[PDB]
Amino acid sequence: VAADLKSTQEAINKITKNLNSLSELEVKNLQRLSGAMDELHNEILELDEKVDDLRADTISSQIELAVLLSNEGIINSEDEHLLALERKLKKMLGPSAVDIGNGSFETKHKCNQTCLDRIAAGTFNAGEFSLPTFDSLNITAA
Amino acid sequence: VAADLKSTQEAINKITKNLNSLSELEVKNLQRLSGAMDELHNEILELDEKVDDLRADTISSQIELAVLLSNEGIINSEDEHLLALERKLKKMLGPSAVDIGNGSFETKHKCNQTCLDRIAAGTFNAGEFSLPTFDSLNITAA
Amino acid sequence: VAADLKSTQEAINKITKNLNSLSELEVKNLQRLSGAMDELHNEILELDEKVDDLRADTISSQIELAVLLSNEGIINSEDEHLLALERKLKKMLGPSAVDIGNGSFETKHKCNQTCLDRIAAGTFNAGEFSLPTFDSLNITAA
Repeated sequence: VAADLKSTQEAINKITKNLNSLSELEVKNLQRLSGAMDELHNEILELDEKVDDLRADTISSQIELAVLLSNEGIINSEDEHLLALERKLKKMLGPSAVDIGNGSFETKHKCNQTCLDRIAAGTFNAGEFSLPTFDSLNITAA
Repeated sequence: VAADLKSTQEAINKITKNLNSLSELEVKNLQRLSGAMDELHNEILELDEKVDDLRADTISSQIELAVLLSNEGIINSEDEHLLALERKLKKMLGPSAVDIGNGSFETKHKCNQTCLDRIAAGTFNAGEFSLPTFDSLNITAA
Repeated sequence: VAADLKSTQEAINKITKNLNSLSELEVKNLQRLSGAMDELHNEILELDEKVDDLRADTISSQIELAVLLSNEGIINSEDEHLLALERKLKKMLGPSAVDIGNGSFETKHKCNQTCLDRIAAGTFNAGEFSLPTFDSLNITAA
């Protein structure tokens, strides 16, 4: 038995439409994954900045304690070791602008809001992904 | 020449089955990528916690050295600068519960096991992804 | 009306070819996403190492200030508290090899180049993903 023309035509039309449908749904899945990837990326950059600023915090304050100690004038025997330590600390300062040691001073800061908002308590969409399955058309004989 | 009905029917059935097969394999690929995404996410959260706890460690101990210094009574000229430094340090404490400065004290801690296990020496599945390709059926004339 | 054999054959051939095309394009999309995933992973490992080395930096220098303070001999009343603090600090040292406290000393370091190059100013490919859509063939009657 032969196959009806129109029938077969509509069948193949349905398969092509199924293919395009699956294709566009697939690009949507890719774009969702992509969005999540970008989120991860932002969280990482912000965490890095957080680490920089912690470096600046702790090293800055250690420097201030060292300077204060010099100024008091009670480090006599170990004064050279103190100077050297101050040198090391300045050498360990965060990758940013920071004011002189002598006395007190501010330091680096580069990460706000999402820095503390992206990673700390941030709802992360999991991975429920689906794609359609399709039925075949019954091509009827002419 | 016309096309055999049954033949064409089985052909289209095979194409639809190929399409569903590819579809379900594709969702599996998406779910694997998704799993890896979640892993990255966990590693990031744990690293963040690690940074918090380091902040608490270093700032806590700097505070203790400052308090000890006050208690010794040898900071006379720079005593106000010392108080101020203690204020700054308390202001820099990690985002968590920490006991009074005077004397010694504990501090923040929020990240165990995988915190040191997820990122430090953790086998990360790479990206070997594949999908099937399919053959066309020879539709035989009636 | 019946459907021409050859015509239908070429139609189904085109649909199968469309399916294989979409399939291979899809694996390419997966491999691109996978590459980006690996990048994120590397950035994370490097950030972790960065955190380790900051720990070593700050804790090492706090230890040195404590030792210097002992050596000066001006911590008399609080000398036990100082010893204890040194113990705590050594207990907080980074997960790596570090030389004795007394005097000065070096410490942990495990992350170079990309450690400061991967996350700090690194162009991250976004998510422009596409897949083809296909046309259906007009099967002509015999």
